[PDB]
Amino acid sequence: SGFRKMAFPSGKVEGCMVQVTCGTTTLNGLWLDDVVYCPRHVICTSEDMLNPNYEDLLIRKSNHNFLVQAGNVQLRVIGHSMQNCVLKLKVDTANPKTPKYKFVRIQPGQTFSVLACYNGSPSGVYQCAMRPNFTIKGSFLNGSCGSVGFNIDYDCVSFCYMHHMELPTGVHAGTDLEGNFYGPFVDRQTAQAAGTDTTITVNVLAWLYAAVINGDRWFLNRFTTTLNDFNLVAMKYNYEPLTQDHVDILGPLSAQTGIAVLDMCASLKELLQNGMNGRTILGSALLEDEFTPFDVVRQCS
Amino acid sequence: SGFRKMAFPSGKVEGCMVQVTCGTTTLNGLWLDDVVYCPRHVICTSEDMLNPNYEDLLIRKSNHNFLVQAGNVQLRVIGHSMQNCVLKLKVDTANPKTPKYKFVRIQPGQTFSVLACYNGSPSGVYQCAMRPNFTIKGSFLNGSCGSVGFNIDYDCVSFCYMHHMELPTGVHAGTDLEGNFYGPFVDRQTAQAAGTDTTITVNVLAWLYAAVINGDRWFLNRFTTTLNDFNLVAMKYNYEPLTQDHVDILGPLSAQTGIAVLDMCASLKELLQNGMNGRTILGSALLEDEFTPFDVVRQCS
Ligand SMILES: CC(C)(C)c1ccc(N(C(=O)C2C=NC(=O)NC2=O)[C@H](C(=O)NC2CCCCC2)c2cccnc2)cc1
Ligand SMILES: CC(C)(C)c1ccc(N(C(=O)C2C=NC(=O)NC2=O)[C@H](C(=O)NC2CCCCC2)c2cccnc2)cc1
Ligand SMILES: CC(C)(C)c1ccc(N(C(=O)C2C=NC(=O)NC2=O)[C@H](C(=O)NC2CCCCC2)c2cccnc2)cc1
Ligand SMILES: CC(C)(C)c1ccc(N(C(=O)C2C=NC(=O)NC2=O)[C@H](C(=O)NC2CCCCC2)c2cccnc2)cc1
Ligand code: NA
Ligand code: NA
Repeated sequence: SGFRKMAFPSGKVEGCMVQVTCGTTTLNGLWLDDVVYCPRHVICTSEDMLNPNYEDLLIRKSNHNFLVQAGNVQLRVIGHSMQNCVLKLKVDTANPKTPKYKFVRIQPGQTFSVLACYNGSPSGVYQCAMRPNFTIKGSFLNGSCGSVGFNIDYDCVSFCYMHHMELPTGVHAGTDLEGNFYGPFVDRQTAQAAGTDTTITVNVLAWLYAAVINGDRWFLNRFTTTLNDFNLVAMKYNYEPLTQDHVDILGPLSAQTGIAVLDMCASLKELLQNGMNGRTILGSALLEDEFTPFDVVRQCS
Repeated sequence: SGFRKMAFPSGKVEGCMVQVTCGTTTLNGLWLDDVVYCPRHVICTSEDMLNPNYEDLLIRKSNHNFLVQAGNVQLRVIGHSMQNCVLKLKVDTANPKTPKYKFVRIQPGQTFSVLACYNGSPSGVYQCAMRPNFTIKGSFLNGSCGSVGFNIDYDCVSFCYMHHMELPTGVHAGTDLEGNFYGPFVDRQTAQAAGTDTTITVNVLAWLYAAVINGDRWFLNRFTTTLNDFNLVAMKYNYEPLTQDHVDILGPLSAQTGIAVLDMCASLKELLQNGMNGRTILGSALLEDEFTPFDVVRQCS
């Protein structure tokens, strides 16, 4: 047993990470087949970044303007185009380490693994949820742009995130691999802020089931509630509404524990009102909301 | 910014993980060069669990009693020997993916990345610390034995842990890669229990410095403390003694933040007396002790 926040093994993705240099800017790119994907702001000087015309900046650019390096091997750029906020560099070499993959856009509340990278070199890996406000609470520094987020389902790597910027609250925003931002953000140096976040209700419940399955049971009670009443509780505490779909998705855990979702909701109601006040569940004094039901099942059975 | 329990990219280790089968028992082994390392308890039966005589059980084995798969490739065992609690199977194929590597025995408080594996197939990656009571708080199901923990500093993978068993309290015990258990544990089914655990004080201070580095100062105070007075107080909260070695180790973080180590110790004293009063530090409502001073500099730079 035990329950830990746990990333997918990153090896299939490490073999895809390259360094992309345009001018004085170096960041990371994703090398799949014979194309390298990276954030389009790689072409931007500091003054360009305040109000960039990417159409016209890229038009002033050429193939030789981009340096791509995989390990200590330079890949030659034979073409370049822009899709939304993502730059696509055609190289003269198909990545022989290209995994079975697809580009996927993840839903708020769902999790993925982040491979943090610097100068094309993988540095660390951790799990993130797509927050309801479309940010992720990552760990990224100078040079991490181009780092990617992914899931793995039977040797298929599903890429869902590319890192573009840090927000003033220290949370992070990026795009899917087709260059569409998650959230109302732009790849420009301008005043931007995360919206007030909310807590992913179904994930907190999934995590309470994980705590029960692992012997943590003190918060259980004989009481059950209704969706209508709880969701009124959820509003007061900036919790997402719980739908019938959410209750269904937790079906497995409710069966495994004999605690119905509305009965677990009654437990959740009680914790929201009183507060942790220092006491712990699964070694946390917060209600953790970045574990999905799948994440729990994949780990507690 | 951001601060996260961050694992090392697992790719270099995934290419070394194999499946070892003996009798009806299957677990994981570590394939480096022409040797596969695995827990020696792969050779016990249901009647050998309480007081196995490992030397006697091993002498009755032929090389072909051992089945080793790498992916779907069979490796042929051409030799075997036992070193402490680890079995070393020689195979006719040196692993072509063997990284630069080395075996290290770690001390309590040190962290490492765990690649959880089942049936030779890597499953997830997460961070652990060696607790002062020589267990680790992992996430392991049956079939995870032989999963390894490691650090990666400049392409050299240092292996420091191989998983052997779950203890009654849900925590985990294993050996270094020379087969010597961490702690007083034995690879027998006999009644064993972890000693009472304590908090890794040097790590909590490192993490407090990490919080300052990411711009949080609310928990500092105008007080200082002697090393001895801090220890007298901290051990009333089941914290490990802080030694001069620890103080020396925090020197670089002390310098980077401009907060003397004993001033930080005064802040920790107060946090233990007060709690968080509804605030958080780097996302947590408790005092986190599984980031080392080295991990902090790694992640914050
Ligand atoms: C395709 C070419 C021939 C261009 C190539 C192949 C391998 C490397 N890689 C080396 O390490 C080298 C091997 N031989 C050399 O001569 N130079 C190198 O750089 C990296 C590597 O395989 N990482 C593994 C990936 C699986 C998990 C563990 C780490 C690498 C691979 C892809 C992107 N980035 C880095 C570089 C280039
Ligand atoms: C606002 C200034 C100009 C100070 C800035 C610029 C770039 C960075 N970023 C870097 O990577 C750096 C590159 N060169 C440097 O010298 N310093 C850096 O920090 C990333 C990032 O926010 N980019 C966006 C891209 C869209 C427009 C706004 C910036 C970043 C940093 C930390 C964590 N995640 C991502 C940080 C700050
Ligand atoms: C050396 C031999 C020839 C014995 C070999 C080579 C490759 C495989 N591996 C396959 O996946 C296969 C490829 N071709 C096949 O025909 N059969 C396979 O199983 C796994 C693999 O490469 N993992 C990578 C490792 C770096 C991170 C990303 C994933 C693998 C490698 C080592 C241990 N265990 C599994 C199996 C065996
Ligand atoms: C004897 C009992 C029944 C108590 C037992 C046997 C094996 C396991 N272990 C398995 O992996 C299983 C294999 N076959 C099964 O049927 N159930 C299992 O749990 C691992 C483990 O503790 N081994 C030690 C090795 C030295 C001797 C004592 C056990 C394990 C399990 C969970 C997490 N980490 C490691 C757990 C318990
Ligand atoms: Na690379
Ligand atoms: Na394998």
